[PDB]
Parts: sequence; C-alpha cells; structure tokens
Amino acid sequence: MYAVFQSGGKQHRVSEGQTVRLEKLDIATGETVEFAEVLMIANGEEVKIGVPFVDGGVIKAEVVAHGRGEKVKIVKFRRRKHYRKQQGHRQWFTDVKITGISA
Amino acid sequence: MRLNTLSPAEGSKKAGKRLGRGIGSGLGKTGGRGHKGQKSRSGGGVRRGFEGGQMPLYRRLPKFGFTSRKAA
Ligand SMILES: [Mg+2]
Ligand SMILES: [Mg+2]
Ligand SMILES: [Mg+2]
Ligand SMILES: [Mg+2]
Repeated sequence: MYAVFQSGGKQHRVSEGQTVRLEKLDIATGETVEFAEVLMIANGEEVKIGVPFVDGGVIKAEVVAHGRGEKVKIVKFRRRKHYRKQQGHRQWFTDVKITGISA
Repeated sequence: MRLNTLSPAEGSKKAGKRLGRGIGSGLGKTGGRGHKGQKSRSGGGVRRGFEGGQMPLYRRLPKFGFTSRKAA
C-alpha cells in the first residue's frame, strides 16, 4: 500500500514505515503531522482523484529530525574581467516517518 | 575601567585604503587609477593650473591693483 501526497511544493510516493526527507516544517520533533491532500492511494485496487485529492485520504506521520543538508559551494567567475565571487549554502530539511495511510 | 576595557568612540577610527591587494577588496590590480595615461604613472599628473596647452585662466586675465603697506 502506497500513497502520493504533496508537501513542500513537491510530491512523494510513500508506504507505511518509510522515512522521507521534506522541506523544513514548523513542527517540533515528537509531534505528529497529518497530510490531508492525498493525490492517490493504491492498495489492491487503486483510488485516483476525480478532482484533486481522494475524498477521505489522510497520511499520518511523526516528525523525526530537523537538520541542514550537505554544504554546496557557489562559484561565479568572469574571465579577463577581474571578477570573482564565492558563497556557501546548507539547506534545511525535516525527516518524517510515515505511520499510517487511511483510505 | 581597565587597560583591556577602554574603547574608542564609534566613527572616530576609519580604516584606510590599501591598494593592490586582490579582487575582493575592490582596489586590486590598477588600484583605482584606471587604464594607462599620464595620470596612472608613478609620479604622474600635471601641475596646478594646467589646462592642456590652452592659455590658463590665471594668465588669460589681467593683473590689477597694488599693495598699500599702510593697511598692514
Ligand atoms: Mg570595481
Ligand atoms: Mg595595464
Ligand atoms: Mg586608452
Ligand atoms: Mg585615465
């Protein structure tokens, strides 16, 4: 049994027990988050969306951790032009563990 | 009030331009002098009053008057 939901402007196909990394959410570590906009649920049979989101689809998840991703280095350079600039970046994330998928 | 606690007033001490020390500084390479010409050369530049070869203002205008000595 898997389901599709949208979180931080992106979509994820998940199943119960799977850990998924999302964009930073404003919830505490031990709290439970519910995603009510489920694009599709497929167990034995598949439930699509006449209109976006299945009628009674709810995905329950527990926040696991908040952190920053690996450092990326931005390099800008203009040859023969006496111009150079460097910058670093670490993107915030939120890991959640899928607990239950409700049809 | 200790010798490792005294601080200058804000704005009193400005740093100072250091030319030719890299791109990041903003004064690297040419050091604010532009490209070529007399004004970019070491010890280069024209004297006070020079306007090219055009007769300068202080020589285009006539002299006038005299010093009194009684005014002093
Ligand atoms: Mg510049
Ligand atoms: Mg040159
Ligand atoms: Mg030239
Ligand atoms: Mg010049």
